Amino acid sequence: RPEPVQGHLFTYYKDPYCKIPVFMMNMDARRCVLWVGGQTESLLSFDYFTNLAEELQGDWAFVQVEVPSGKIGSGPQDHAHDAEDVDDLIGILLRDHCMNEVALFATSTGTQLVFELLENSAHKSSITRVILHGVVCDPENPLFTPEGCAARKEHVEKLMAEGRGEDSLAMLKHYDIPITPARLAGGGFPTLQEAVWNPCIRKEFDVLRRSVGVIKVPLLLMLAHNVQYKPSDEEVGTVLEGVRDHTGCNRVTVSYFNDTCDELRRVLKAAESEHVAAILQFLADEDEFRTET
Amino acid sequence: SRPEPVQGHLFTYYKDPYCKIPVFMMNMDARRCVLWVGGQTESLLSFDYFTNLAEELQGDWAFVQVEVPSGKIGSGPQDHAHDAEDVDDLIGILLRDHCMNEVALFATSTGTQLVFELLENSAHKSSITRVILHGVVCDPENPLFTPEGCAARKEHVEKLMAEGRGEDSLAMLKHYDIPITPARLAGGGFPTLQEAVWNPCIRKEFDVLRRSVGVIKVPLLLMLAHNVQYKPSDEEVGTVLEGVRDHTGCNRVTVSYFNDTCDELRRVLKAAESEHVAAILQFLADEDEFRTET
Repeated sequence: RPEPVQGHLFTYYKDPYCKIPVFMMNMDARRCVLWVGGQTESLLSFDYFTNLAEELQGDWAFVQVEVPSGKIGSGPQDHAHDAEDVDDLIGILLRDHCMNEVALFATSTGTQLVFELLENSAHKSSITRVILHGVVCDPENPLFTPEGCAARKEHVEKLMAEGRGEDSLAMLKHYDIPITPARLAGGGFPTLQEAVWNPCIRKEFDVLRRSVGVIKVPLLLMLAHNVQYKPSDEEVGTVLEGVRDHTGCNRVTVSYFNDTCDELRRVLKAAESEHVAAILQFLADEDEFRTET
Repeated sequence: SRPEPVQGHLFTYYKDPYCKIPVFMMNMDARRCVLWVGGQTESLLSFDYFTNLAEELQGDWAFVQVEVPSGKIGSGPQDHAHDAEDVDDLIGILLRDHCMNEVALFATSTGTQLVFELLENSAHKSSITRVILHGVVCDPENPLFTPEGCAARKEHVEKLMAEGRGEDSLAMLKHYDIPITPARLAGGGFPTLQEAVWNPCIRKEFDVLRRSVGVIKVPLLLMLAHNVQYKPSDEEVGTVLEGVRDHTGCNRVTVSYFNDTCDELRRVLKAAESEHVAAILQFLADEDEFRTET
């Protein structure tokens, strides 16, 4: 278990009954990795973040924000309004905190905010990289079957109709990762399951245009799954090709990690060393492909 | 005008292998700490003045902040006894792992619910040497706090809990003012100083006070605010002072009023920043003096 890590804490105002805390490490750098996560993820959600930040020390800063919609009484806020809040932070970092570029790093349902931001951000030229982590399952899982997707859409529309958009427990048979109906109701792509895995295996190319297509800068996908699910080599090839051919940058990396996951697509224990090495090397390799000039 | 980023140390402790609880510590060179817990919608550094507080305390008390687990989606949803328990686990960690020799517990908003529960059941009661509680109060005859509105809210919560709607704070909007989950109301206790102090003192319900301020066996600062439209009489202020003094489990209780700007839903819009800092510092200082004799 990590020792307490030093850094700087501030909040910025959403409305004036909602302050959003931001924890910044190693700001002596001229640029930052900005992490946003799932609704049930906390600052330092992954213990390896302390190691990540420290390895990045001198090269990249490490900044963490807690998603407003992870908190009781946020609205309840959808993915577009949370993305809006993260965009205002990105602006604060660029303008007030000497950051020249940002690598967006999203885990779990944080990846929904990133796709939303990448097509609508006021700061697109400053978001130079994207890192996305996700736990994937079989598309034939009843959750992600055509019927499963339709029943969830309907269920969410009814919950919103009853004014029950903040009750993640009302969502427990129609989805796996904890999520509010309100985050589901706005659209977009909750996780890499909807953004990458399902559309690549089913060859849904117009869906992929809406997701990875909007990413016009280097992309790292970090994929995990519960031991039970054994993606075919074919499926791994289809996903690699589907992502490369349809991302808006040609520089995509797709890596697989030995994270321990439950049967509901949450990481219990990350492959510590693997995550840190894949991130350091992705940032350093894209540092080389750019300085090619 | 708002605070620069503040330096401190961040860690998390496991509540369970899915929820980790962040804790932000400042100025741990001291050998004791003020520990803050708040309402479910209150974030780390909820009050801008906490930066100034921690600064003024530096060298004397550390300043530690935890986010209430039930403030997060996916918490259970957790009632007040379990939140309290999680806070008690942090107190234990601070005592053994961070050379904290005493803890001043500081709660704002519905965080106060946890403090009363803590103080009666803590494994660490000997190390909790001061309590500071802040609340916004309204007229008890407000339709939320009349005998009937209490019964109506009590019933409404029972109904939601039976539906499995314990996490749905939006379902509580007509039956309570401050944002709160049904699950937090359902376990009982005293959500805020309205229920713990104001209502029972004005209504001379002194048995209730034994369960609230009666469990507090160390010096207590009560920090009271109200919206400008509420004008408590001298008599009612007197009855509240009398009730707290006669029924707290320790004679060293201070009851102070603050010129906080509050809306009509018992939320602080702007703390009287200088008043809060000064009252907290003077309370901590005066109680050190009292204890040193002899």
